[PDB]
Amino acid sequence: AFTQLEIVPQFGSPNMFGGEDEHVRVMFSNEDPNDDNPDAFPEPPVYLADRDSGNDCRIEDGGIWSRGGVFLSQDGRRVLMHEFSGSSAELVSYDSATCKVVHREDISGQRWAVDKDGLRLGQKCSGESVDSCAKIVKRSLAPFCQT
Amino acid sequence: SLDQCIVNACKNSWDKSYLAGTPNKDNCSGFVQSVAAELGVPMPRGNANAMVDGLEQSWTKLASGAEAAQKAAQGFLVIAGLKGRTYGHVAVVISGPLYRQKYPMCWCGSIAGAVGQSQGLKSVGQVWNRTDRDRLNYYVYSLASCS
Repeated sequence: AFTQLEIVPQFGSPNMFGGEDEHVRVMFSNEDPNDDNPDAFPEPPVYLADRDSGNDCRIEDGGIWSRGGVFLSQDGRRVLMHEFSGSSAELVSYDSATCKVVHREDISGQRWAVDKDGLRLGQKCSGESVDSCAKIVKRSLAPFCQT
Repeated sequence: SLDQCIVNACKNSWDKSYLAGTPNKDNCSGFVQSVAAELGVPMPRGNANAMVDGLEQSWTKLASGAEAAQKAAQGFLVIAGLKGRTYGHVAVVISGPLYRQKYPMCWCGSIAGAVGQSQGLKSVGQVWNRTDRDRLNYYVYSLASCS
């Protein structure tokens, strides 16, 4: 079960955007020279701190990370991430301890929303929100959670 | 500047809707169709994937995105484009500072979300991901637009 993580500036580390809960801290760096308040992170790495063991890893390669497309699992074992390229999109789930990819799924052309309930995927929309879609499909986040 | 006729064509084609229902800003192929129709520049038909196929046949292609900015600053319509597995992407290239000293500024709508969109504030390297951005093809129209 994933809960949304807000990604905000980290005072003390110039150009660092991140957030955390009891279990996991996620961090990007902003290499965009023009915007001091980005919405996306094209350039890796992504830093994941496993706050239980106190170790860290790095996601070294990856599609453009959506700020506020970041979700942490209840057990703290998984991190869910929205990653796009051009007009493609996908939801990737990573192992918070090893940074390994655990599940990938194409989401291209769909509008989307996740919460504790699951994943909602809509076609034929008329706005940014998935509730604007004439077709809405529920998909299980269990293969992302692996609990 | 000289490339103004194109930036104007972009700014106006943004809130338009080439495809009856879906707004241009949520459809990269629809936005390019609106810009080119304003400028009177013949465009291949179909989705982004079909358009790129179409450009590769008739339109001459440039060696680099740096060279794309050169043609763009000269008032030439320049389309950056990469074929997808199902959803390809296409963008208008405009003059201005190159991101990472390599990738040209752009205007494009995107079904991915606001993240994938650019109103001249993101380069093709901030729209396409790390892997993709180096596989882009840059196509230019034979004749000038603002001469």
